[PDB]
Amino acid sequence: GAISSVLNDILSRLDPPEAEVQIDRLITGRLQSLQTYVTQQLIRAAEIR
Amino acid sequence: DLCFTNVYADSFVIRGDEVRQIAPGQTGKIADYNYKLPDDFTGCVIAWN
Repeated sequence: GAISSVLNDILSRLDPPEAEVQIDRLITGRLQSLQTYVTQQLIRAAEIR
Repeated sequence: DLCFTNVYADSFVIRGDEVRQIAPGQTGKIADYNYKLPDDFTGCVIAWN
């Protein structure tokens, strides 16, 4: 949902208060990738165990 | 209906066309060089002709 996937593009192109929302979309989005990766690894940890 | 540790009233006068420059993280002549309002401004802004 951000204007760009790169952090520097948001901080450089957009203003600070506009970056607070756009950078948060990358944070909230990428945190789900970690939560999904960690969740799958714990699930695979049960299979390998 | 709430208490506060300290309340500071910054008193100054501006023109009518300059009222839009005073805001969180807003640019302008009186905003960027005289009084830049912080992004986490938890205070109040009052105006009167």
